[PDB]
Amino acid sequence: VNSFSGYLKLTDNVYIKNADIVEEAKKVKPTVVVNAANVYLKHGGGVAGALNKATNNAMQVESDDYIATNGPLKVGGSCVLSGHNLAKHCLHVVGPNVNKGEDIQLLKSAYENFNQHEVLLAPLLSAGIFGADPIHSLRVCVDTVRTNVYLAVFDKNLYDKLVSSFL
Ligand SMILES: O=C1CCc2cc(C(=O)N3C[C@H](C(=O)O)CCC34CCCC4)c(F)cc2N1
Repeated sequence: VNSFSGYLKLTDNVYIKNADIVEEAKKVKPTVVVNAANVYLKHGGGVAGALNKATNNAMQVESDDYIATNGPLKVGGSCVLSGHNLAKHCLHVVGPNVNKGEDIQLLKSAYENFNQHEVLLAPLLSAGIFGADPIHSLRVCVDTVRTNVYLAVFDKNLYDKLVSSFL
């Protein structure tokens, strides 16, 4: 039993809700919140910009130190950093950005990072400003993640389409 509330159950391990991931994280304080990161951990917009804003830019400060030490992530890769005031940890995961021409096949590799964590609060990878089809992202999520994932979908119209079209 966990403290996630109001989710629709899609499969044995995947749950979904129309919610602002920032507000969800502040309420639940999950062990892991997933950020929709880029390889530079530049959290300018989308989910990343919103999460970073909620940390008062502390996420960005920590991220800049990480990159200065380690260099960029790989598309499809991840790193674990602090969750600041939002969660114990933030798993920064880089899905392919279609508006940069990146290979959508890397979306499965991106979701594989979730399997290293028993429970996660997460957005749909490569959705929103990353330009992929969110219906496809949900399919890859369900077919790749085996741990317990609670998906927050900001857009109510998109949430209803994802539920109604889910096979
Ligand atoms: O107030 C807020 C704060 C957080 C927020 C995030 C996004 C966003 O970039 N999203 C979420 C979007 C959804 O779940 O509808 C699906 C696509 C992604 C998730 C990961 C890739 C991009 C947005 F469009 C609006 C907001 N509004």
